[PDB]
Amino acid sequence: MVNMVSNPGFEDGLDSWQDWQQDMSAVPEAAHNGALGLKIGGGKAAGGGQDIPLKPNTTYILGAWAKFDSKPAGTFDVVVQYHLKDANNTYVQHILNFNETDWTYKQLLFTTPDVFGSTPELALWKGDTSKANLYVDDVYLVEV
Ligand SMILES: OC[C@H]1O[C@@H](O[C@H]2[C@H](O)[C@H](O)[C@H](O[C@H]3[C@H](O)[C@H](O)[C@H](O[C@H]4[C@H](O)[C@H](O)[C@H](O[C@H]5[C@H](O)[C@H](O)[C@@H](O)O[C@@H]5CO)O[C@@H]4CO)O[C@@H]3CO)O[C@@H]2CO)[C@@H](O)[C@@H](O)[C@@H]1O
Ligand SMILES: [Ca+2]
Repeated sequence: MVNMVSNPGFEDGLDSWQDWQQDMSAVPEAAHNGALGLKIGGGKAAGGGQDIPLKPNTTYILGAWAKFDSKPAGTFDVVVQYHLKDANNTYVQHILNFNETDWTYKQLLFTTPDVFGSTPELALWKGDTSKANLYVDDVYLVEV
């Protein structure tokens, strides 16, 4: 069994993760497992992610642990996103939504198309604009 996500538990800090809004830190307060987790700071929409080459016609599971440290207004989303390879490059997003203030695990299943329009991206997107900080850890993307 292989997790496609690089540094999936943030145990190597922010290695392999893009920081899009300069609002990410690998800290112990955000750890669900191991010593570190990802904190996305509250107050503005922010996130990060990584490119993950996926196999065509393949079924995957996407899962993650998350919690906000205070009640949020919006959500924190764990997303696999890519274009289909057709005349339109239709955009598809497989989305997990979190708004819980206790550590919560969520997972989904998806099957990739025969051809990709773009390289799949794993996005950790804290669209919430409340003061709440977001903790995320142990992100899984696994072929089943
Ligand atoms: O900033 C410099 C770097 O930017 C990089 O590009 C980033 C960009 O900055 C931004 O962070 C962007 O963030 C997007 C997320 O990646 C993701 O695609 C997200 O998708 C959202 C939808 O927008 C929408 O909100 C959707 O709502 C759903 C709910 O989730 C739910 O299902 C239900 O309520 O229905 C709703 C729809 O009605 O949720 C999606 C999942 O979160 O949108 C974000 C934009 O707001 O990501 C870019 C990377 O992809 C790079 O360009 C980099 O090079 C720069 O350095
Ligand atoms: Ca961890």
